[PDB]
Amino acid sequence: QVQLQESGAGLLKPSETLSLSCTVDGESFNGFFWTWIRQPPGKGLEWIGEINHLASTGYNPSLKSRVTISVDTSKNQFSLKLTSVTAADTAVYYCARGYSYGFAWPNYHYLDVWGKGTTVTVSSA
Amino acid sequence: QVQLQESGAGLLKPSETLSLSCTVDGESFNGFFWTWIRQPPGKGLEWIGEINHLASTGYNPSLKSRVTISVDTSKNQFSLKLTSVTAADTAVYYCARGYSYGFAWPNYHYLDVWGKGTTVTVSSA
Amino acid sequence: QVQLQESGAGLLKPSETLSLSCTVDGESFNGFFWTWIRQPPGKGLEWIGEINHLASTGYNPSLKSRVTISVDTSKNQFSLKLTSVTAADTAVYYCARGYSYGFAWPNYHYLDVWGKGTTVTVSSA
Amino acid sequence: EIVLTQSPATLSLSPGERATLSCRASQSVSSYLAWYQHKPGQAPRLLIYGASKRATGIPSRFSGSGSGTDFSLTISSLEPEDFAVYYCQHRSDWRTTFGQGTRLEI
Amino acid sequence: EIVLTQSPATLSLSPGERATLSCRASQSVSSYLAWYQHKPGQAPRLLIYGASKRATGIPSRFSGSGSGTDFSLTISSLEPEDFAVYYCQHRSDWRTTFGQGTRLEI
Amino acid sequence: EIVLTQSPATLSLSPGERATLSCRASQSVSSYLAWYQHKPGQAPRLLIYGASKRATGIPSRFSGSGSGTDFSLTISSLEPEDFAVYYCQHRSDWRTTFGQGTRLEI
Amino acid sequence: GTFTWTLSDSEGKDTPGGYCLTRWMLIEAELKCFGNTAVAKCNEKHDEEFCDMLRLFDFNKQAIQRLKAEAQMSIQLINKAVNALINDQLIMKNHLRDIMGIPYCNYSKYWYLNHTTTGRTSLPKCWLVSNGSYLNETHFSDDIEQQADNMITEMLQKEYMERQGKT
Amino acid sequence: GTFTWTLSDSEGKDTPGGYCLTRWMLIEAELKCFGNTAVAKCNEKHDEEFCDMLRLFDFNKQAIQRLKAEAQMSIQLINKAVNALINDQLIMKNHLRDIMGIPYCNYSKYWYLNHTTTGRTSLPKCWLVSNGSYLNETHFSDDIEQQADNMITEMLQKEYMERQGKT
Amino acid sequence: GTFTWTLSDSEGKDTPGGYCLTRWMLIEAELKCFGNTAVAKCNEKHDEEFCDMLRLFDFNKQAIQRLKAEAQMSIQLINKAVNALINDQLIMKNHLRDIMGIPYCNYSKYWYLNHTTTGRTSLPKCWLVSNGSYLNETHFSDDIEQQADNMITEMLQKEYMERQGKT
Amino acid sequence: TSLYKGVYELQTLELNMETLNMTMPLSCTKNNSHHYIMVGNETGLELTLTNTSIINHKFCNLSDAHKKNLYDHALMSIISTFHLSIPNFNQYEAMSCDFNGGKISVQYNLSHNHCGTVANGVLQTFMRMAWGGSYIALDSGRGNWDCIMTSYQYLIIQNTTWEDHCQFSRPSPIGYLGLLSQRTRDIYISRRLL
Amino acid sequence: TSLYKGVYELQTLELNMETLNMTMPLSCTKNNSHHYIMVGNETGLELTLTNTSIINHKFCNLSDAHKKNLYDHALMSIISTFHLSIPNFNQYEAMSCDFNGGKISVQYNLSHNHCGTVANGVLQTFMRMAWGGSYIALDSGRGNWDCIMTSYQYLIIQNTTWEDHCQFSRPSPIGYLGLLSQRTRDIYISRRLL
Amino acid sequence: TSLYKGVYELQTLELNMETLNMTMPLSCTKNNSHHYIMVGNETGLELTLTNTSIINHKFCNLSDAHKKNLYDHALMSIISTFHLSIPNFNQYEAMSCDFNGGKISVQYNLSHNHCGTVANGVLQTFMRMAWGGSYIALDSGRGNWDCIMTSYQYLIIQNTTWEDHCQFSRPSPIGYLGLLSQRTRDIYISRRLL
Ligand SMILES: *[C@@H]1O[C@H](CO)[C@@H](O[C@@H]2O[C@H](CO)[C@@H](O[C@@H]3O[C@H](CO[C@H]4O[C@H](CO)[C@@H](O)[C@H](O[C@H]5O[C@H](CO)[C@@H](O)[C@H](O)[C@@H]5O)[C@@H]4O)[C@@H](O)[C@H](O[C@H]4O[C@H](CO)[C@@H](O)[C@H](O)[C@@H]4O[C@@H]4O[C@H](CO)[C@@H](O)[C@H](O)[C@H]4NC(C)=O)[C@@H]3O)[C@H](O)[C@H]2NC(C)=O)[C@H](O)[C@H]1NC(C)=O
Ligand SMILES: *[C@@H]1O[C@H](CO)[C@@H](O[C@@H]2O[C@H](CO)[C@@H](O[C@@H]3O[C@H](CO[C@H]4O[C@H](CO)[C@@H](O)[C@H](O[C@H]5O[C@H](CO)[C@@H](O)[C@H](O)[C@@H]5O)[C@@H]4O)[C@@H](O)[C@H](O[C@H]4O[C@H](CO)[C@@H](O)[C@H](O)[C@@H]4O[C@@H]4O[C@H](CO)[C@@H](O)[C@H](O)[C@H]4NC(C)=O)[C@@H]3O)[C@H](O)[C@H]2NC(C)=O)[C@H](O)[C@H]1NC(C)=O
Ligand SMILES: *[C@@H]1O[C@H](CO)[C@@H](O[C@@H]2O[C@H](CO)[C@@H](O[C@@H]3O[C@H](CO[C@H]4O[C@H](CO)[C@@H](O)[C@H](O[C@H]5O[C@H](CO)[C@@H](O)[C@H](O)[C@@H]5O)[C@@H]4O)[C@@H](O)[C@H](O[C@H]4O[C@H](CO)[C@@H](O)[C@H](O)[C@@H]4O[C@@H]4O[C@H](CO)[C@@H](O)[C@H](O)[C@H]4NC(C)=O)[C@@H]3O)[C@H](O)[C@H]2NC(C)=O)[C@H](O)[C@H]1NC(C)=O
Ligand SMILES: *[C@@H]1O[C@H](CO)[C@@H](O)[C@H](O)[C@H]1NC(C)=O
Repeated sequence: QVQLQESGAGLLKPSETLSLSCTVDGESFNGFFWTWIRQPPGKGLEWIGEINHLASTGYNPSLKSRVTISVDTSKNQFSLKLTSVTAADTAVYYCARGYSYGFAWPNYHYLDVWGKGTTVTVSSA
Repeated sequence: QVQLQESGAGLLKPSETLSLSCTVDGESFNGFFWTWIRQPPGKGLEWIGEINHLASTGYNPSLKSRVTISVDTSKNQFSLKLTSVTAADTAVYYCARGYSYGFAWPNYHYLDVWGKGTTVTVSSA
Repeated sequence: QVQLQESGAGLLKPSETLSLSCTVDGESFNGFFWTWIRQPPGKGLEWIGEINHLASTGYNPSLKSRVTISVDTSKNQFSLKLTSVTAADTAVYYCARGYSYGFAWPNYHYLDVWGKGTTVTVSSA
Repeated sequence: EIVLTQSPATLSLSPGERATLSCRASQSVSSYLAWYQHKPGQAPRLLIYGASKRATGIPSRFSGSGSGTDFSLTISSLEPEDFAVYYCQHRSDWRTTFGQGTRLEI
Repeated sequence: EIVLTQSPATLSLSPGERATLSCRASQSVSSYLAWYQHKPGQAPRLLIYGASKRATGIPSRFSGSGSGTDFSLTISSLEPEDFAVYYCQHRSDWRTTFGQGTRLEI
Repeated sequence: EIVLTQSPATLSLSPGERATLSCRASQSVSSYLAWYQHKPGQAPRLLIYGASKRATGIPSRFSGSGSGTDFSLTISSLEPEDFAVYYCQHRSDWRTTFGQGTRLEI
Repeated sequence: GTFTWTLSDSEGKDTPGGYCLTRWMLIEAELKCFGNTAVAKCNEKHDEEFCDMLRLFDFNKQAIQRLKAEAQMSIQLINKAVNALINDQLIMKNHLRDIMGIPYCNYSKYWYLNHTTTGRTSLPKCWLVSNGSYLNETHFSDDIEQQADNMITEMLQKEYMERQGKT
Repeated sequence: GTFTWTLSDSEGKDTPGGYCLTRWMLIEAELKCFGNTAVAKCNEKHDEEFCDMLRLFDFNKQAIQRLKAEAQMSIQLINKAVNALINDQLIMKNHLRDIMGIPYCNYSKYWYLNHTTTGRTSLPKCWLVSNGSYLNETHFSDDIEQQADNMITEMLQKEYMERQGKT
Repeated sequence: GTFTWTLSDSEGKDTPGGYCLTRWMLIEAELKCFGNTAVAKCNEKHDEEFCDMLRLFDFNKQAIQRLKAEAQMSIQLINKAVNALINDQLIMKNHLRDIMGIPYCNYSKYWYLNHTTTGRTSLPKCWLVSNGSYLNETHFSDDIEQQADNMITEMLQKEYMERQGKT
Repeated sequence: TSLYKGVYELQTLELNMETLNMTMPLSCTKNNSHHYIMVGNETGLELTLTNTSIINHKFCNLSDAHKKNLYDHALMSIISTFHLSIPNFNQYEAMSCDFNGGKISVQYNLSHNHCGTVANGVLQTFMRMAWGGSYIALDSGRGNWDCIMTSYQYLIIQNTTWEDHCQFSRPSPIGYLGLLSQRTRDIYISRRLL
Repeated sequence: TSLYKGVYELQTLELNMETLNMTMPLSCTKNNSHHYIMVGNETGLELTLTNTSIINHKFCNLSDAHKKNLYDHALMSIISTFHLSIPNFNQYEAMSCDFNGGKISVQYNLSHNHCGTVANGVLQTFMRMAWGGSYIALDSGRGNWDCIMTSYQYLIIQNTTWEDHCQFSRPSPIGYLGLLSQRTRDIYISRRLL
Repeated sequence: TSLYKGVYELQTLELNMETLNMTMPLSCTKNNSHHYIMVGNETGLELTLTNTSIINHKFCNLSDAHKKNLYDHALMSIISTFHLSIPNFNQYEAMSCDFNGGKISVQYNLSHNHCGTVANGVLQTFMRMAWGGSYIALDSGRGNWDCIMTSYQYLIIQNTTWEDHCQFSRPSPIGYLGLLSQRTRDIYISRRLL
């Protein structure tokens, strides 16, 4: 049994910073790419980024400058901060466990354990 | 059969910059010291400097701060710039091919192929 | 027969710099820790510091920022400078030769040859 | 960069029919694609990985195939629970990309 | 840092008696202590080093002993010229420290 | 730095006479001198190199000799076209120096 | 330089000047003792993988007995002793044979002849591998035959000198 | 360590266990085959320049045949194989002899004796140089004489053992 | 690689192909000449400390005679010649014996047997040390007995081959 | 059962290298991608040929690792020997590391004549270090002379604890011992005073 | 006086290695704390195990010393060989130096398992370099495997002139010669391009 | 025609080392000033003893050359081996280089006891590398011990194409192979953490 518990405020105003955290309960923290994904309303899945236990990261190039992902292996958590949010950042945000296999062909990758998801809306009201 | 063609304006005013170029047609470009010499009116020969195909240079000390010699091996040419020219820089300027033999005693050096020469005068008129 | 001649003005005003020098006549300069000690009136001995012929130094921590000791092995001399002297620096100042034995247990150290000493007083008069 | 385009945009089928969805990569993939199912009100579910491997709890009707640039997800006989949005997913080194998704509706 | 406390502060002894002075280091010493005699109007004189061996010109009445944290200087029969101030001294690497001193008076 | 002084400043000689020109170095030469002939309105022409070797197209009447600090150029039977200005030249590593020149006239 | 490690005295008295591999040093978990004749070659040969392994195992045992063993390893110790123990060029030759597709020694398996009646043996030689598997015996039986010939010839020559000495 | 490269089997059947230098390996562009007796010494001696050159040439040939040769060079290959092929200290010895003014081997030229009737030879030894020229034969004829003596003695001793074996 | 330095010819004619240690090379300031038989072993053995010291002393003498000696030292020279002169692994083995509490050679002292009547000797072997002192002779008398037995066996075999050759 | 000259029986033995574990490292191969060098019964290095990188920066903070002095000294020695054995290594960007907390993570980027590349040198050193069981993963793309090419983009070396990993080849110290003499033999000069 | 087999007298010789002075350095031990490696009859290095440090800074200005080129080249070579022979040296602050005026002064700080420390590596190197005479000063604190511990806080190496110092052991070139092969064998990598 | 013991004919052979060209470099001497080390039949290094320098700056941009990765890897290896074989090299200004466009140009400045100089170490390395035919250009000023002095001011190493250069000595791999073991044996330490 693997659980990803998500936390973070979903009510934001423009130019603020989104701060989400995901805590992993179950199995090891190493060997996985802890991943942030988002789905805007009326839109498909969009990969935000990923991080492993060495703090190596990968980011979507269209958000790279403003997005930061961090890790804490002491309590098996990983965090997403997205600075200077505008209306384009309203979406459902998911943390997920990714596993990549590159030891033999065919290589494969998947996101098998997903968190519940957090709705994030940004507006002036 | 070796030719050196010299180009560059010879009509200058004080504080300007003399720019001369010498192109080599015939035989190799490596292994020679491409040399700039000048003769002021009523004076003897004066070595300006030299450069080889590795862009290593040698300059007359009395002009070092003002003289720059460069090379372009793609088209086998070499160039001389003298910045902030005063009345002491009126002279006939020659480019020449120098060859130095230092493999056995007696060592020797000579300038065997010379360009036609360019008159350079600096005045207020 | 070894003497440690001592020189330097003992009359100073506050915020000046005490500058004392001690020259060694007799036996070797290397292998010793040339040491500065002081005794304030109505007070016990206080180690100022020490230096060897390699210019390695040790200072009293209560004075480190304010004290400097130097050597000149050409004439076998060593000097003490105390900057911005206040009333707490009135004392008799001694140069001494220290020898440290650390080649076998029990290790030992002593100051066997002492200079005469210089009285140093600081006042507004 | 390897991008994924899914085909078609929408599929209209009745329960018990065979559903076939395609995913096309802009170049030969660095890694075989994964297929996810997504319903409103819950997180996406991993269906297929390695282009042919079923995940845990995935019913046998879900199959996959493909290589190079062409990959396909097949539902042999679809139950009413199969009407959702399906995504293909690729990963190159430190870069994960998603297809735009296909809506499988009645 | 190794510091030295001398005991006692002052002794009142008639000439010919036995004088004993103690020095206690805050921790086990890096090197055995030295003992100096000092009179007003002149420089301190090295009496004992290595905690038990006399320096040059030191009369045999001066003896030393000790180890660890406890060291002592002994004058078997003290002459009138032995009344002075006595210091124990320690050195760790590039740090020399003195005891506060002990006064012998008639 | 090595400098070259030519002797004499000027020469007055008749056609068919023997011409001897000297070049003195301020120290023993890094390499043997070279000799050039220069006429007004045209470029200097290399006559001799290595202090004794004729360049291409140089008539046999031109000879050279010397070593150490003393070098000489000789014209056995000078022709009317041999009246010009003659230069000795030396090169140390990345430094070329010329003598002041000697004028040979009728 | 050259290896120098002297083999420690054999525990088994059956081989007075030989060497014994205990149950731990072998996969079949048995004891194999080789006589003085075979072990003497290990002092002078430079291309015998088995003699390098003998030196390695002996060094291991002596280190465990004379030095206070701890779980943390003294990489330094083997780093300094290696060339006193083995010929690293033997290893290089096996690498070169491997990359050239030539059958090579991977230091795992060794064959030797046993003169059943007497119990004398030959110096074990490495069982070569190729294509990820051990060579079939028929591929190198000629070398085995050669070893048998050697075991005959040297013994016969010893007998000759024996006849000489006794007379 | 010590060299380990085994010589490949001789092409010429005249020398069953020897080695042959083809026309390309020699300046006179001819074939010279040396017998098994001379070639066996190359397995045990450490100061024979000729046996190091044999290992170099054999390594060269085997590399050309078993590896896909290209014009771009594998400096690494010879860099790793060198000490398995030659004694670099032999080279150092010749350098030290050179700098001390002692006649030294420059690995170009070798002499050996040939027993005309039978065709058996001795192991070639380097023809030394001094003052930029090869030594005249009279300067080292004593060494040549010694080789002849050895070439007799060892063979005679073999004959003795032969007599022992037949009887 | 392996050592390669050839010993220079012995000054003393008593030992035609041996080696002589002059009064300067010994603490007793006397002359000790060893015969050709003992000195020939120095060309083939790899674990004889004495043969490495012989090579060191011979290199020293030859360098002093053929090179212009100066007080400033050419550390480079010995640095480059060292492995041509000695087996550094012999040194490493003595270090390992030292750190394991095993008696080891500190290259100062050597013992050998002398057949008084003839003056023939064996190749000196290092006198081992332990706990800061030389081993008492009774602790390694077995090795001395082994050396005497070896000198007997080799002589008897030489006599056998001699008798064969003469007949 | 095989008899030679009628009197000589052919018999075999196989050495148990595992008993050497306390005095020398032992390398073995688990499968195509996974290889191990064990130091004692408690620690070692896992060498994986993989298309999945775990480090995505250009740092290798060796000096900070040394000063902090938290790593296992034997493991750092093994890493140093491996890196110093690589021939013609001249691309410092190809090697990245993580040593924080005393752990050991080293990643060699093998992506791209294939002979004069970091990939060739790295893979040759790997073949020597993991000698025995390397051949199955290597020489997929045959190269000229001693040249090695594989389809793997990364070689990753991370510390690990002991486990029975030697499914494909028996543990052996031979690769490590052989590489000891290769150290610095084919390094390039990067400055005049080294 | 000691006859074996009746006809074999046991005789001995001792080599005077001092005669090698002009072609190789000779090391010897004077007592527990003082050891020497002499180069010729004029100069050498004194190595002292001591609690009394003579340098109290963190500099070792090797590049500037090379720049000035005033030191004795043989002595600098000996220093280089010694330092390069230390296993696993990874604390550069533990080594301080003074080279002003061409002098050679090097000080290793041995103060603090004790095996994975600079003290152990430096002392093992000292045991090899000052072989034949080090044992009296060493092995006081017995350690696992080949590990050495002493009560001394510092090892100091300073140049000195020739004097008859070999009271405890005879002069011998063996330690230096043996250490020559140890150079760089156990150094750590501190950057990717050596 | 030369008969020994009446039955033994003295015969000779000379090896054609040129046939080793594809697997090892071959060095030979053209004359006093010009020497060559060829790599295959297409490329190599020309080493010239000369009074005429071609570089008049103090740069040797080795790291940039590694980064650009345009040079011939075998030639860079030969350069590295040569430089690492120089004994007691301690004057970095004496070596200048040009590597632009993948070319190799290295210039050792031999100008100035003569033994403790860069010139001596560089020339000894040159004698070993160009062994055979070096002697005619070398030891003009006979030095103490193994010391070499010449009248040349520079040693220049530049890449070149194959040509029949071996007028004075036959091509041979011995010098290069012998120098391989000399690498790093006599280098000075320039920092505490190599
Ligand atoms: C020199 O070269 C030679 C020749 O190339 C090398 O020799 C090889 O060495 C390897 C490594 O030792 C050998 O591999 C071993 O094989 C045995 C036997 O396996 C066979 O029989 C099994 C049944 O007995 C069978 O299951 C096996 O097939 C299955 O498994 C293999 C992979 O192992 C698959 O490929 C097959 O598809 C199939 O699924 C096979 O037919 C294995 O038992 C052995 O594995 C055990 O031991 C390992 C080492 O300790 C452990 O890591 C493993 O977990 C495994 O553990 C044990 O497994 C037993 C079988 O399942 C089980 O019963 C037992 O309980 C369990 N645990 C214990 C404690 O025993 C290993 O894989 C290989 O066969 C050799 N090849 C040849 C030709 O001889 C040599 O290594 C080289 N030397 C060097 C230094 O490089
Ligand atoms: C291999 O291992 C072996 C075994 O472990 C090593 O052998 C040892 O080698 C050392 C070094 O050579 C030997 O030490 C020498 O001993 C002699 C003899 O000393 C004895 O007799 C003396 C009277 O003859 C006596 O005084 C001595 O005791 C006194 O001194 C010692 C210290 O020396 C103290 O410990 C004692 O408490 C006591 O005070 C002792 O009984 C010594 O003579 C010799 O010293 C002289 O030579 C040194 C080397 O040149 C000089 O440096 C010294 O200054 C000293 O000089 C000479 O001293 C003479 C005696 O006083 C004096 O008469 C003379 O005028 C004077 N000068 C000259 C020019 O001669 C030295 O100490 C040791 O005994 C050996 N041990 C054994 C068991 O044999 C071997 O070295 C190892 N090899 C290697 C390479 O490591
Ligand atoms: C170990 O030590 C030994 C002993 O020290 C070394 O042996 C020496 O090796 C060198 C190099 O091989 C030998 O030099 C060769 O000599 C031959 C023969 O030259 C003689 O005869 C010629 C007529 O046949 C004659 O012209 C020569 O004199 C002239 O030339 C020399 C210089 O070569 C001048 O010094 C003289 O003043 C004079 O002008 C001489 O008497 C040469 O043929 C040979 O040169 C050819 O081959 C070279 C290598 O391929 C080429 O680079 C040259 O261009 C040249 O090419 C050929 O030249 C022929 C002659 O002109 C011509 O006919 C032919 O067409 C042409 N081309 C071809 C394809 O053949 C070279 O110079 C030297 O003699 C050896 N010394 C001894 C004592 O034996 C050995 O090398 C050392 N080994 C190592 C590894 O260091
Ligand atoms: C050490 O060398 C320096 C070099 O300048 C010299 O001045 C000094 O005297 C030497 N020291 C000793 C103790 O001999």
